[PDB]
Amino acid sequence: GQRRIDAQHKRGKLTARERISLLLDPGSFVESDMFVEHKFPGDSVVTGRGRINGRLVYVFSQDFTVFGGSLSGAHAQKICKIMDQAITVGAPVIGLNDSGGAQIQEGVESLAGYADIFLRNVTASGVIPQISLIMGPCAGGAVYSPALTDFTFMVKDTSYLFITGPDVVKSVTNEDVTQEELGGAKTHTTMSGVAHRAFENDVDALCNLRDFFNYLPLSSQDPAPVRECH
Amino acid sequence: YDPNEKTFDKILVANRGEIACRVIRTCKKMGIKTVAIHSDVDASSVHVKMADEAVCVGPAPTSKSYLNMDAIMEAIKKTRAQAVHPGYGFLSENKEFARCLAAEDVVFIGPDTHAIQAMGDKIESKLLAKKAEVNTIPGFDGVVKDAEEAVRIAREIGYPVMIKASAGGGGKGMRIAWDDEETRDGFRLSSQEAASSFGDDRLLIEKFIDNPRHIEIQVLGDKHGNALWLNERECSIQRRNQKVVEEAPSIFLDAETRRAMGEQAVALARAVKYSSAGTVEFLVDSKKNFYFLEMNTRLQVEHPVTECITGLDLVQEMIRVAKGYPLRHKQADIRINGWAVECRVYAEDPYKSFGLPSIGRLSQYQEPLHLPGVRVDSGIQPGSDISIYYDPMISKLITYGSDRTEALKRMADALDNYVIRGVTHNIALLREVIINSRFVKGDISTKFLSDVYPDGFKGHMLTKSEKNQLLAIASSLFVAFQLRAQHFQENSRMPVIKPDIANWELSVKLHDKVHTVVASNNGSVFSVEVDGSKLNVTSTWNLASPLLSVSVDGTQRTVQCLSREAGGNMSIQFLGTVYKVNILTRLAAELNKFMLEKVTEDTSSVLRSPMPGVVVAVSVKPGDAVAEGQEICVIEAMKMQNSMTAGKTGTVKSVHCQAGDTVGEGDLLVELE
Amino acid sequence: DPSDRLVPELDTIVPLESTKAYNMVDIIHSVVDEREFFEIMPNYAKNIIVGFARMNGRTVGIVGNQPKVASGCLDINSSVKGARFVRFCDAFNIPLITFVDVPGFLPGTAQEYGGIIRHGAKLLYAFAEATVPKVTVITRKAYGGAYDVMSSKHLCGDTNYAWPTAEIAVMGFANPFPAAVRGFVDDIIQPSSTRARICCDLDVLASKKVQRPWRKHANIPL
Ligand SMILES: Nc1ncnc2c1ncn2[C@@H]1O[C@H](COP(=O)(O)OP(=O)(O)OP(=O)(O)O)[C@@H](O)[C@H]1O
Ligand SMILES: *C(=O)CCCC[C@@H]1SC[C@@H]2NC(=O)N[C@@H]21
Ligand SMILES: [Mg+2]
Repeated sequence: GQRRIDAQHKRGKLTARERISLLLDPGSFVESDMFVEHKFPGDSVVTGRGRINGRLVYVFSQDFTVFGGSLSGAHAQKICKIMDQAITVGAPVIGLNDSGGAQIQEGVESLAGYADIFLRNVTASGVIPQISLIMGPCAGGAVYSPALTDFTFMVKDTSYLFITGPDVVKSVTNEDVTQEELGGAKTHTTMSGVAHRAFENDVDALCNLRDFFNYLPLSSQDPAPVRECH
Repeated sequence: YDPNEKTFDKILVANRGEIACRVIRTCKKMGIKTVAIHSDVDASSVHVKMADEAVCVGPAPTSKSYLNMDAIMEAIKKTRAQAVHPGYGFLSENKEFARCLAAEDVVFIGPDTHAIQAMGDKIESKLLAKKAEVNTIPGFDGVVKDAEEAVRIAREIGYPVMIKASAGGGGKGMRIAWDDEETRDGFRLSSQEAASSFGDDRLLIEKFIDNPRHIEIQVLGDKHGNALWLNERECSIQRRNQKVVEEAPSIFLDAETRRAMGEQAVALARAVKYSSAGTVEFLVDSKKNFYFLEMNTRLQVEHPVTECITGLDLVQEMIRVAKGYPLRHKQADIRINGWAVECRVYAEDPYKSFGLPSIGRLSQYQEPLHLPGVRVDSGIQPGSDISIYYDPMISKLITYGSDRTEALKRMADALDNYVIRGVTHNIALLREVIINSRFVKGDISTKFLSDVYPDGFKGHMLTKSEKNQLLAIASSLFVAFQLRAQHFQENSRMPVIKPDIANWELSVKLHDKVHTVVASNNGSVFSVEVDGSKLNVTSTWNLASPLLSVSVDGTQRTVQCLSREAGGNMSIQFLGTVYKVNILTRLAAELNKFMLEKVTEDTSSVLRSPMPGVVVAVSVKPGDAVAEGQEICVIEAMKMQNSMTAGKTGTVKSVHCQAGDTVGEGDLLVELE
Repeated sequence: DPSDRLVPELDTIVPLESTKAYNMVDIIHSVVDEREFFEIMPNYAKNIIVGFARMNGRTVGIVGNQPKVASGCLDINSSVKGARFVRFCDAFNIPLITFVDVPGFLPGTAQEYGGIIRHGAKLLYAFAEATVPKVTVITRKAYGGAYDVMSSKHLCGDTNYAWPTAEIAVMGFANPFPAAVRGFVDDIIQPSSTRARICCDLDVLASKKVQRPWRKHANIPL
């Protein structure tokens, strides 16, 4: 909805399609599974393929805050399908993680989809590069997919990574901690060792993601990339 | 077992354990539908599983499950049970239950309320017995109220004195006094515990018989006025005034004395107008003079053993009597039909105070039902849990035969072939009792355990031949395990070259001695050389079965391998007792000779908790110097209470147990210096 | 030791109350041959149990949860301890047997600061890449992503079984029926028949072969 998009923009965040457009080359995104519904089309994930500086890549983005209620089965099916295509052709996978508007209670055995995604990440490990960019809050088993990828980046002040929420921490261990201290980008980049880099905002993060992707090869079969030298 | 005969269609069993299962089996044999009650803990017990329908009758504790009477009446109303069988204990002697059942149409299988009212206490029961022309213990009738009266009664009834707390029972509120000062102090103290435990506040002074034999007469009565006595029983072997070994045909009594016993018991029962099954107990001196002592108005715990010498079913006869039908057996019909011996297997440690109850879960439980002439009355199964709420009883093992020797041999074989893993039992104590020389001879008394074992049970004092056999079996089993460890499947890439060692030289440490063993293997035969002695051990060498039968020099021996470690420590149950042995190779023994004893602090000065249960109170506080013989705390569990003494002098550094807390087995109660 | 031996003592070992705990080592001893179990790291990270045993004479590796310690919750130490053992067993063609009773992961600021995510991913990876035959039995609980951690059906788990007292749910679905109807467990077996089922499954799975994409080596989240 337009109101949800405006609310997302008010927080200094972009939509999933805007992030995909910024990340990929202009006029190179090809989307897949457009008409897969859960009743809305898209199922809170945008999956497809594109080119960065003329090199093929497969991407998926999440817009739970502005679209969808929680992880259904088709979300995991779309992610698994795009990962299978990437492993078939031999191209890297880039995943923009944003599980803001995802209801933990509204999970109809989404752990099965989580397990399928984990299995595909493990299978693709060492075969194709995998990059994860956490652009929003994340909780539950969804935090394990970025951990299994090769590289993990976060956005400052707008990204989180934690097993259980601060309320559960207060209920169990009886300690007052906020979300920023528990799973903020600074915590995971300075004292936790989970994330690799933190960026000021979404645009800067995507620019650095393109620059970093220029370094990596497309597959383990290919040799290290060689560019023009001066 | 005639199903054409009309009896109750639905029967309720208001009990638990072995007795519930036994009653259910009898009712199934009689074609009666059965319903059983249980607590929340016993939701999967044997009796609830084997009996059609089941109702929860309350939480875990007995006071709110098997004594929460309103729950029982609601269950009966829901299931429309015509009759209830109380078994023994709990509500077997509650007159309020009798009147409550009489209020409704439900008939109570047992003695009428008048009989239990008469046999509710001791003194007026003795009065009515004496009015029935029955020999009784000499003494002074009436209520003792002052120490002066007690000591005077001591003067005119003889120097040995005994103080009894009336009513109650179960081996509590009982003391022997050997002096007038002892008489008065025991009187006041026993009044104190009577106030604390029973609340009757009324005592009895009696003459104490020296070296008595406890003889039971099983009697049956009906509403038609027919009274019968089923032989006798002998239950002298007991500790804490609680029976452990029971013997149906008394070896001490002859025919005419037994007939006198039966006639007197029948007369006493007719005096009470007894109309059910019961047992009357008697004390017999060395001069074959019998004196009355109590009668239980319920089915006895050792009821099955007399069945093995009579052939009739007590529960079936009780049900038929309750229905209204008269007895179909007369005085002349009952005869002795062989020999029978029963042992009560408890979940207690026999090495401490002739029995030390413990809790746990049964990892393995196997019964010797395939052995000839063996009957097991048990209410547990593999996976059963022993709580801190009920009887520590495990089962009853009954062996019947033609005579004494065959029955005792069968009892020993059954005890050897009984598998209990998960708790500590008293099988070793029972086997030592049944193989004792005095027990076989027949000269026993009520204090057999006290005088035969003065300092407490220690185990089996195995002889030289038995020691050699045990060492040979242990060495052979160790070598068998070593040989089995070398059997691998074919690899086809790196073939296994099996070693061809001929003789195994082993060092076996047992108790405190070290023996040298030379073992040789030939097929399934082990030739064992122990300090010059030569033995041959043959068996199937099945290393997975809990029981292992081995033929050592022709003698058949059943052993169990309770534990086994790669370091060589092995626990072997052999002839009832479990022995810990350490078997190593000779080179390993020489190398271990240089190993240090380590800094293991074997300085004692620490008292632990052999009682799992609830500690009632603590008599020490942090900063107290304990003394020898001074009890630290009393722990209640298993329907009894007992206190443990330090046995040494030492200041208490800290106290970890407080009054009303729960302390498990082996936990540190109080640390002393 | 016959491979068809029954274990009736396991029928009532799991307490009905979810709060009450039990000992998994008892179940492991009951299931395995001759009740022999060589435990690894028995005094470190006691909320997980790993070791070597034998079934029908074949060496097997066993991983399970311990509800006695920390209610069976998974933490950093348990994750690493289980992960390395699973990796070693997989590397040398040793079948794996898993007993699952886990409420989730231990919460707190210390666990988050220590990198619980990385070690959880370690355990997921170790269970996921295993190509040896693996048999999983759920005893009481499997909550949240912790169920996915210990060899879920979707990690190429060969055979999965659930006891009648098992329960699988997303959050704190009180019955194993959702997993059964969704195909997450092959059968709901009686506790006393675990040994025979496991032995038959190992016998039929001894010849398992799978093919994976070529690589020099993968990138485990060490
Ligand atoms: N008058 C007595 N003289 C000697 N010993 C006695 C006497 N009365 C009891 N005893 C001893 O105490 C034991 C138990 O006695 P008794 O049956 O009176 O106790 P109880 O606790 O009332 O028993 P129960 O459990 O049958 O109700 C006897 O087996 C015997 O060893
Ligand atoms: C609680 O566990 C009581 C067990 C049954 C009663 C025990 S056993 C038989 C004895 N007779 C009696 O009245 N109490 C004793
Ligand atoms: Mg008595």
